[PDB]
Amino acid sequence: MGPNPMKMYPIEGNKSVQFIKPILEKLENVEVGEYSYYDSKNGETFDKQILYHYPILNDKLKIGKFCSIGPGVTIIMNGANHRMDGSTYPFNLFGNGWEKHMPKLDQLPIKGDTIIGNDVWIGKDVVIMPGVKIGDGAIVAANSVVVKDIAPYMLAGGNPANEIKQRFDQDTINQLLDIKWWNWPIDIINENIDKILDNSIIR
Amino acid sequence: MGPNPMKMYPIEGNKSVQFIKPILEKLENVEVGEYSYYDSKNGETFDKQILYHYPILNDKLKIGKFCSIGPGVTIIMNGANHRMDGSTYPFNLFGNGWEKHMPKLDQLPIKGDTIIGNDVWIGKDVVIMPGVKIGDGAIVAANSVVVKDIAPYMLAGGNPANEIKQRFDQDTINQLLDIKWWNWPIDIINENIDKILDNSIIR
Amino acid sequence: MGPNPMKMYPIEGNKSVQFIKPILEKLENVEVGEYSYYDSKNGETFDKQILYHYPILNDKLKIGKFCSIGPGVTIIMNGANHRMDGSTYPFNLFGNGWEKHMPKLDQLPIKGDTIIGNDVWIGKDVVIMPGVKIGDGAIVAANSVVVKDIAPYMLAGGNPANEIKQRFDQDTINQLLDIKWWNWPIDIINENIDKILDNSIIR
Ligand SMILES: Cc1cc(C(=O)N/N=C\c2cc(Cl)cc(Cl)c2O)c2cc(Br)ccc2n1
Ligand SMILES: Cc1cc(C(=O)N/N=C\c2cc(Cl)cc(Cl)c2O)c2cc(Br)ccc2n1
Ligand SMILES: Cc1cc(C(=O)N/N=C\c2cc(Cl)cc(Cl)c2O)c2cc(Br)ccc2n1
Repeated sequence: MGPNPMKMYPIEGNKSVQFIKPILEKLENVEVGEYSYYDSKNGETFDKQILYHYPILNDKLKIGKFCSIGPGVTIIMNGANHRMDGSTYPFNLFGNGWEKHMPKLDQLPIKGDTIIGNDVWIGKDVVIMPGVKIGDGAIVAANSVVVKDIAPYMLAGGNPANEIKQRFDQDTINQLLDIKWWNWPIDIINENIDKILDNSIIR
Repeated sequence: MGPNPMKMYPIEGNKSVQFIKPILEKLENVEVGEYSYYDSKNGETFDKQILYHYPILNDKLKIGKFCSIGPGVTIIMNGANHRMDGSTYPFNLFGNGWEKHMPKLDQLPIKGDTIIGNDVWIGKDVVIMPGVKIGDGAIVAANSVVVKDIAPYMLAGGNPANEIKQRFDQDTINQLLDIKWWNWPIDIINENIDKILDNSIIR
Repeated sequence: MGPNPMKMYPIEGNKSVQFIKPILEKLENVEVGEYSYYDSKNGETFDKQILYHYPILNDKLKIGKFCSIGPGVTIIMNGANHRMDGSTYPFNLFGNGWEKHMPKLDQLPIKGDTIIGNDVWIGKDVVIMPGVKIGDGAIVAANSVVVKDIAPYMLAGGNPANEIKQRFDQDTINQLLDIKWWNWPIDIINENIDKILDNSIIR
């Protein structure tokens, strides 16, 4: 039947392998699919890897199901954005009168929501920058800095990350995107893991 | 009027936000402008972020005023350069007779001084390599590795960093570079911060 | 006659500078040349910097002689590769019945061996990804992520790392590749260090 997606540590006695959804459920403006996991670098929990995510800015983080998130991956939300229609210097931060120059919410750049799809593998130490969408089945190389969208079933890498090549032929990608195995009843997934693992699920 | 730029920790209760000028006061061959700050990640002080800066090589670091330096930024001076007209292997390091092959001063590459302008925002974890000049008003993306110069009021990013686009039109940039608001006494700046923040200062 | 290549710490009183060969000699499927050294970041030993190297995968790591490996360099062997003929999701990791879906050895991607040549300088915090070959006399810039081969006597840099330019003219490179000074008797090396350092060995 497989592991329990509501355990933060699905494997008894193992504090490195973590299910993301139950860890992040307390968080506003975050949605995470079942079974998506974090492979911890030093025992740290995955909530510590999500940076500058402030409810006031109303940006959303969404992660699909069956993702593999490598150790040290960080997700950067919009909270560190500076005002930039003029000086980026945050006079307001320093007070003694300068707090009158606090930016209005509509003066702060918002890059958008961050959306990671289903069955996505994010390599070790990748930085996901604000407003990025990563398509189902993508693979992001270790140490990438993702600043723009990545299409489904692409291998991508670098800083700035770029799409390197499609993982499979277009027909295969099309069929995978249509069938969406990640959305099947879990008992049906279980019956078909071998075929999900070798792509024969589309045959 | 804002805080005193000579105060190491200008935000009350906060021992992470640091004015860099008073933090770096003890260091030779370092010139730093007022109001420029370091957004410490863990309370570490910005002097620990300046690497391989050795008086004998006589390279200089200069940082302008009103810069925003994100957490983890490192500035690499010339002290880790290897000799490269032949083997890069530093035989001299090992002593035991090999110290006679110490490079003479004019045998070591010096990439130049490092000069960061005024009103520059440098994102989290950026690495500034030896000899680079970054123009007034530039913005460097988080996780960039800056190996060549960045022109004024450019957005730049990547590893190696490249200019992405101009922040403002050329005429606006030209006017900002003429007016140099950062050089005004703070009691004059204080009367104009809103115009500095929205670029109408040029009018 | 120079330092002792069998000392882990060849410099008395110094626990940072390390000779790599004696440290790694205990390791299966690793070969390292004499005098190649690691410039430790926090006192960590260089064995800690070789990641995911498992004898069962039978990938090999080779490093030549007289290499300079900067602080924080990591070498990534093949052991963290996900199966990717279909889903990259490691169902088997989680037990609870999914353990039956363990990948066969022949289902795990193998990028190849990692081979670093002689007289190679790898800069601070470089990541060497699986399967990469780096030719004799190459220089890899700090913070590079090396994903493909680097030719001999190339300057290379970036993420992904690309060749920037040849260090010397082609004839000089070919002469150095023929001479192989790193393979000379140690007494002959000692007689000629200044010429190895200024490249006049080619004459
Ligand atoms: C065997 C193989 C080949 C590749 C592959 O063909 N990579 N090609 C180029 C490449 C480019 C970057 Cl910017 C980074 C990495 Cl690690 C690459 O391998 C691969 C790519 C990712 Br992304 C993840 C796993 C991979 N495995
Ligand atoms: C809304 C916005 C857009 C941009 C923008 O148009 N970025 N364009 C590309 C881009 C390129 C890299 Cl190499 C890295 C990042 Cl983070 C980018 O956003 C932006 C760039 C930086 Br530098 C800093 C803040 C920014 N904010
Ligand atoms: C004086 C000098 C110039 C160079 C040089 O001409 N570099 N050119 C470009 C460059 C490109 C990347 Cl992607 C990274 C760095 Cl640090 C570079 O210097 C140099 C390059 C490496 Br690699 C190592 C040491 C170097 N030293």
